[PDB]
Amino acid sequence: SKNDNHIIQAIALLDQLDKDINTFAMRVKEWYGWHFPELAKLVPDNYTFAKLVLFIKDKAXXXXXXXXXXXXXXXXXXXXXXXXXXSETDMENVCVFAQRVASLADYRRQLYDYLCEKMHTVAPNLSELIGEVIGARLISHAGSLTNLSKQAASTVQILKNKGRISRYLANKCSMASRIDNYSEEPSNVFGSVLKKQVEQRLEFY
Amino acid sequence: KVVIEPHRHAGVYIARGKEDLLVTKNMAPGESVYGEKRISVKVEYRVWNPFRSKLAAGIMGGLDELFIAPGKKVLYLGAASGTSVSHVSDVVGPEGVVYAVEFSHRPGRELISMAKKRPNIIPIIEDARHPQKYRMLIGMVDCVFADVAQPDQARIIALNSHMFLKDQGGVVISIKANCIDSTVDAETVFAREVQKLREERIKPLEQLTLEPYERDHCIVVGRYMRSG
Amino acid sequence: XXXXXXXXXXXXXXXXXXXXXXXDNDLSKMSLGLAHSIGRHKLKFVDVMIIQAIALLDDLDKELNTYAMRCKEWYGWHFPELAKIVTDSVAYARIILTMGIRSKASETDLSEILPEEIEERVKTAAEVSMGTEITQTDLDNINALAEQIVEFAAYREQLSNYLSARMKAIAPNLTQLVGELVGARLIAHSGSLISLAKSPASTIQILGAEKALFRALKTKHDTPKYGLLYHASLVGQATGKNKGKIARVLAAKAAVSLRYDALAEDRDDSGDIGLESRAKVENRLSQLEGRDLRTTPK
Amino acid sequence: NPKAFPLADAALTQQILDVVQQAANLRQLKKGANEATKTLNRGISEFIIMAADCEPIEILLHLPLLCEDKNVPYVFVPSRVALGRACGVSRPVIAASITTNDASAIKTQIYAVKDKIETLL
Repeated sequence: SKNDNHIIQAIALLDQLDKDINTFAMRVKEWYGWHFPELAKLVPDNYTFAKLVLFIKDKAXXXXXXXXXXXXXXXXXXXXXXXXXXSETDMENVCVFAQRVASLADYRRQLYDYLCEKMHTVAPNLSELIGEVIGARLISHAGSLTNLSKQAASTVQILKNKGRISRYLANKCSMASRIDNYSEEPSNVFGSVLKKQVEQRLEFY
Repeated sequence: KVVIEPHRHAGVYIARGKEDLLVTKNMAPGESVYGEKRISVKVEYRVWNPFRSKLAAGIMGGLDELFIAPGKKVLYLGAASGTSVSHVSDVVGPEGVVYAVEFSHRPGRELISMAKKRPNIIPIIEDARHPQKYRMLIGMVDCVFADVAQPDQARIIALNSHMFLKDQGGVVISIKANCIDSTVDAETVFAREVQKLREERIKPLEQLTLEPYERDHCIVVGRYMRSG
Repeated sequence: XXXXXXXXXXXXXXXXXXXXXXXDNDLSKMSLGLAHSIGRHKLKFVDVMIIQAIALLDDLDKELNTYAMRCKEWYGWHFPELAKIVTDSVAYARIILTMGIRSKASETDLSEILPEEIEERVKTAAEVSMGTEITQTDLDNINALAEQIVEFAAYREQLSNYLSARMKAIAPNLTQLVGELVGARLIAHSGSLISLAKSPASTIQILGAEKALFRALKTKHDTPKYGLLYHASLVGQATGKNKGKIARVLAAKAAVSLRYDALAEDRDDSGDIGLESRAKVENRLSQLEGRDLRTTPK
Repeated sequence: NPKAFPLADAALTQQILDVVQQAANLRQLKKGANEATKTLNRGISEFIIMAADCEPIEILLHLPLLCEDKNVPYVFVPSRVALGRACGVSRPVIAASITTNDASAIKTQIYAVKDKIETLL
């Protein structure tokens, strides 16, 4: 079935989403600097800054989604004392851009979920010993899972700590990708069992 | 490699390298008022233009006491495209400010967008002939600089001298020769303007000629007394 | 009430000094904002707003293809052949939604996205294709990439719509003259509108691809003739060597048109002088294709 | 045309186009605003001559902006056909550019008339 191709496709998409959405957030932030550059330091949260750019289309009081509670008032009292210029159709297309920032960050969030889900399905020992981020990027790191198993513990590399733990944690994560490679039905318990051997050595660290 | 040197005033600097340069620390990374260059020595530094800014010309010409200081707040008039006000703000840093005045309509958006990025520059687009048209915005400046093109630069600087001058504060006035006489030799006009400028409580300390930077400019250093 | 004057110099100075005690960068920065509204209102209403729109637009074409290779390569485990028959990315992002599975393939017809030649081709691609079934967990973000690329194309339409309208706003005659995407790229290699308006006609030619220009300047070679003005909507409308000289003619009239747009305070904003130019450029083109370099015997 | 910043009189325009009439005859002269922006870039322009009644007149207005940048003198002459005939061209010319050489025959004939235009600012 037991496939590993979709995990590499999801990771290969996720890296370009992480090069796309923050880039388009800087683009929208450059646009909104000619309307309100002051809110971007108070609201640096690039999804929710592109929600508050999407929210108050013109200036500013009596706000609901500005808090959902100090950043709401800090944006209202700053938007009263306006500094930039002002037009409308440019502002509308720019708000459509911020909407695409919002939808693309949402698609990245939904990519994260099905990524960790196909992780938890096919490679649960890779997601219990480390976590779905390093584990899902690992099957891109070898290019595929069958090229993880033929790699050694030394030949694979991860991130006094570097010389010891990046070798022994690599040992158990390689052995995790072994029982993920050749099993038909892999388990989530023995991923934590092979995590616990790193846990004794790391309490020794 | 690159030698970075304190100029005769604080804030200003000098690059000694393949070529000598007058240089000045940059407040913001990576932006230009008029397209000028920059150099990292790491600390940022920006070359001033004596040929474009008469302040930098009196800075390179040899002048004793320019009152633009890193602690102090300084007024400016005649900000032609804001060629000097980023230089005044970068020579005062954040503790000092420049309050700039420019009445000509065409190049003032660059001063506005310059005050948009560097906080020490404050702009004035109100009229300087009646200086109480911008009475609400500035209060009690330390020292002034002037670059307007009116003939009564002595009297219009007097009409700002009776408003914004800190008492026992200094004053530099950058005087062009063309607006007033334009046929007779410049020193007989500069003595005339010194006679007129002693009439409004500035007793001059120095006169200085921009010979290789302008054709017959001057700056007059004095200290305004007994009013403000 | 009466108003008193001719003596308010010292009193105005004194309450100005007291306002400094009322205090200093915050009040003077509210005054900075006062000047910011009162001056930006005064001298206009820019070059800078349109110049990142073209950078975003050129990123969009690259981003569509580099997500589109992902869109095929994620779907070749269901349909290898559907990558090869339809090649456009928006048809692929539509055809994940439209075809569905190979059982939903033969049932679902394709009048909207590639019909009447490629309907037979996708019905022959559905019957034999060496890929697999793909599950309902798999059709969560395969199924969502198909509408993400659609929305990327729709946002590209918003990019082109805003560029096309604001071209008529800022440069009404040059974008009535040469085309609007060159109308972005010319200011993009320029910077300001004035930076191109201070550029002569021979620099409107070789604005983009200036390497062979420099290979012509320092090595004894010959310059390009077309340059960035090649991809404009009128240079390719000739044929052959005739496309060379027209690269001057538009770049000539561009200088007549851009400076009509960048340097006119009273302005119809209506594209006439650019169309007055384009009529003569088309007339030079129509006189140019009229000539033939062959032998015409009697 | 209210954008006529300095348009010379009948008198100084005659000497200006006299320096034009001789300046083509030494081939000391480039013709055209498109070539004027090149001569100003490479700086060998003595001064830049502009016509006033061409439609539209905005197609050369970048050159007073340029001649303030490089600090080169300039004037407005009234008519393009005069400028072309004094340049030796059969065509109308909106703008002429006198090339610089210290050894050409009309050189002081440049400088005294150039100092005429340099008076006008």
